[PDB]
Amino acid sequence: SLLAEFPTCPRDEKDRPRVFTAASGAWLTDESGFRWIDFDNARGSILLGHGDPVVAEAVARAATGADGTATGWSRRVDAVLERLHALCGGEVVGLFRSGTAAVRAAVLAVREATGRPLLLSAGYHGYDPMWYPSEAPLEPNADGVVDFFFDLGLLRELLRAPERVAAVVVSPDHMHLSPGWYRELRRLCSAAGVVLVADEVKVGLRYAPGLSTAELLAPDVWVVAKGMANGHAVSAVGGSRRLLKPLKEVSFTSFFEPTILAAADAALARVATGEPQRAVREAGDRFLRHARKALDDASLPVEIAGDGTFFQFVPATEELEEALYGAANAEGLLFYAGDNQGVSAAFDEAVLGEAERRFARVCERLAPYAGGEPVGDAARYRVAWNVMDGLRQAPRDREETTGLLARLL
Amino acid sequence: SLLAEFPTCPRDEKDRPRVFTAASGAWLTDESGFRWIDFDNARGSILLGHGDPVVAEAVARAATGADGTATGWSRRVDAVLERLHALCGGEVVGLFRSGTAAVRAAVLAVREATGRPLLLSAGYHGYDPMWYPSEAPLEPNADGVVDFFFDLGLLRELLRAPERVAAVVVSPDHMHLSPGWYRELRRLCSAAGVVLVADEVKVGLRYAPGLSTAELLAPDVWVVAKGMANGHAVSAVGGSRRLLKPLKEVSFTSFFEPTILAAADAALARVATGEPQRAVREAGDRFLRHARKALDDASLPVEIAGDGTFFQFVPATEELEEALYGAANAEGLLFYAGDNQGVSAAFDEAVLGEAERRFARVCERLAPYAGGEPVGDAARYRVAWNVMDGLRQAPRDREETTGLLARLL
Ligand SMILES: Cc1ncc(COP(=O)(O)O)c(CNC[C@H]2O[C@H](O[C@H]3[C@@H](O)[C@H](O[C@@H]4[C@@H](O)[C@H](N)C[C@H](N)[C@H]4O[C@H]4O[C@H](CN)[C@@H](O)[C@H](O)[C@H]4N)O[C@@H]3CO)[C@H](N)[C@@H](O)[C@@H]2O)c1O
Ligand SMILES: Cc1ncc(COP(=O)(O)O)c(CNC[C@H]2O[C@H](O[C@H]3[C@@H](O)[C@H](O[C@@H]4[C@@H](O)[C@H](N)C[C@H](N)[C@H]4O[C@H]4O[C@H](CN)[C@@H](O)[C@H](O)[C@H]4N)O[C@@H]3CO)[C@H](N)[C@@H](O)[C@@H]2O)c1O
Ligand SMILES: [Cl-]
Ligand SMILES: [Cl-]
Repeated sequence: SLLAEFPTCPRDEKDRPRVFTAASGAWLTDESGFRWIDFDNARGSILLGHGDPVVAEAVARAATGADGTATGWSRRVDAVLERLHALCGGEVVGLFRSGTAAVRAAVLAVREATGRPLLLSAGYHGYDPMWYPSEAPLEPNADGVVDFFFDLGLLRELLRAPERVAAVVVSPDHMHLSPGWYRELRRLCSAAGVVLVADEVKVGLRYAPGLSTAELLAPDVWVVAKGMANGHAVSAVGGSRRLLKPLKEVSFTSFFEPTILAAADAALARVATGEPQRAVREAGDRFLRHARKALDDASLPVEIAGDGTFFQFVPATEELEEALYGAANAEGLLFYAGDNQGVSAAFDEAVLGEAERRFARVCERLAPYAGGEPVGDAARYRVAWNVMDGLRQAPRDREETTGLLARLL
Repeated sequence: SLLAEFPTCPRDEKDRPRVFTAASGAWLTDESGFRWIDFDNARGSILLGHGDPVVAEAVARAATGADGTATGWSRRVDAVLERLHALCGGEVVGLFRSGTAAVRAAVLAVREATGRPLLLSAGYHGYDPMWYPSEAPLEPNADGVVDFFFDLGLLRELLRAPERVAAVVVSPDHMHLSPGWYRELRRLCSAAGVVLVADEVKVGLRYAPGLSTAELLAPDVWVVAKGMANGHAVSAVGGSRRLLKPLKEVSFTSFFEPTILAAADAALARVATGEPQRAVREAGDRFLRHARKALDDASLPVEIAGDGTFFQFVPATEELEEALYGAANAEGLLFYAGDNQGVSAAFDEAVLGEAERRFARVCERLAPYAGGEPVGDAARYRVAWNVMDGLRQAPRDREETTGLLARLL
């Protein structure tokens, strides 16, 4: 309890952080010697696998000073910038030290460039107080942000006075929003004359070499991070020269640190091939097939949203959800509790076989829950809110919307 | 110009970033093969030396998976937190990904905890737009910050309604402010009952194992960064549980990235001994003794402020300033232009001997400037503003103070 922060991490039944000593590909070792298969993967930022040898080699060599210095420019700066520009498009690119920092800088730049005060937001954008909730729904917070919770009806309401709106800023979820949802969001923004920022810190580079919403949203400004460096401390923003001109004022001391550049250059090279993304989808799909069959065979009322790139357990009750993760912990399957599971490209045959076996045992442990009432919508909404910080897409009217917000805020 | 940002770095006569392809110790190699002795050292964040072997081996181990995982807690988290707490004091500690992020989080936490609106600031606190200049000098900016430019007369007036003030936040400079100045700041903050935040991102851990202002200011909250990881992308905040309770809300995806943790634990272990800070002070003092003697023997009107830990050339004219850095550049002495020079612990007997030879040659190249009018106060004020973003300490009244603000802002 020296730590002033509350980091999101794997925690035990007493809410104490699990202490991990080492990791390799899909596997972790804890301080008790217990061995785990990782579906958390630093919240999906470990796309390639823990201790990736090719990234590791690049990082080790950069640490010796052999690839340039934190004092100033190296050609790896140009490499990283060019790689991102090719994958994501736009006219310019900037680099940052976290997803939180990049999305804040992006949106403040757009607010400066447009001269308009309000940001309309769906999803999570990082830890900064600028994103804290307002006094009431549909009211701006103290930093001019209004949350629309992915409800396009609420967005239309807010877009009635678009002259106030610097940008719509959206964190995609491809488990809970359809392609059609995105095209409608795009349409609404375009017709309102408002800038669209795609916060792809989580989903960027993971579904494909580039932005997951490149065509669906064709955002004016993008942000990525988790996909770009196999976990290392870098994020990126890009888009029009005009909207991002205010980023000229960004400078920070560690900008040229060569280990982070080494990791991003290495990881981005593999990302560009599309191979790790395919591997993840395929491995995760294989795991899902099996897990869905095990749950059904055991009469357990747990749906799975999403797909192999990112999936989420949707249990019929809170009690079962807790039991599910307790059983998974007991069997050494480390899931990101309540949230999305994101396998890495290190999920090979060997790993998948073991994970399949362990999950069968998870389902045995849950035998007491067999035959429970099937999953209903309240559960779907609750569980989706945990991953997206807003409302999954499904038919509603305004009164149902209000009630869901009143419940879930 | 893919890059949307304008990073601070060594730049050539066309303002293009210098490309450095390698580094070891005190030495850089540029793209053309030229070897430079580095006094910039990533703005003083390279306290140990480029490619420090022990840091680099630690980073190499951590890159392989064998020393923690990005998915969660590791023993290095504890080690880093404990070491910071021992060196800097306070009740709790938080980690962040840049000095910019750390200072913003710290001052926002105090504002939240105190419930008071205004932050009274002196010095640079990073790139975030919360520190942008107010439209009217000495009035609050859009984020509630009033810059007082290190003038304690102005601070007195701003403290006349202390109930409005969340914190005074100050970036120390030990070249341009005396101990007595710090003691007066502490006395003023204490009499107003206001919280004092020491932004030691640059100076922390570099003058001593701990805070440069530990006794002088006895700050309620501290921030450090440049001293803690030999360049790697981490910073820290610490202070009272109360004031920093709002940091519970901080979480970021790369928190457990093992290479940065291993670098911090290694660098901090060295810092705790006091040895690198002593080496730096002694090596720098030896270089200054020599440079001062060379400038004087050449009748060049250049003073040097500061000491071995951080020093700054103060030329009599802007023309001579530009010539001085042109000359240094030609001799492969890489100074942080206009700002403070911070040698590293890798400045050994051989480096120093070669630096002295090169600097003597610099003075030879500046021969046309011999006999020039000696440095005056307008030059001292202009040059100090470049390094501290406010006013060097000297006797003034309010006429002279406001005159200087109008000139230098
Ligand atoms: C699109 C996007 N944009 C920007 C960023 C920021 O990038 P970064 O700075 O590099 O981390 C991210 C970073 N992503 C990390 C995670 O962000 C969310 O997770 C958030 C949030 O959803 C989740 O919120 C929790 C909520 O799900 C639970 N129902 C209730 C819990 N109290 C609450 O916890 C969080 O909010 C509390 C507010 N009081 C706070 O006290 C908690 O400590 C805080 N963790 O906590 C996470 C932050 O730590 C996503 N669910 C996840 O898929 C994702 O992996 C991102 O996904
Ligand atoms: C106490 C403290 N607190 C927090 C931080 C932030 O930590 P970080 O996020 O890890 O970098 C730092 C980081 N420190 C970096 C530097 O901060 C200052 O440097 C600033 C500022 O003084 C300096 O300002 C320049 C000024 O000295 C020149 N006379 C004029 C020039 N236009 C101006 O340029 C900079 O600020 C402009 C202000 N709008 C901006 O437009 C320019 O693009 C920017 N380069 O630019 C630097 C930004 O990188 C100090 N002089 C230096 O000793 C120090 O190394 C810190 O020292
Ligand atoms: Cl003063
Ligand atoms: Cl001058």
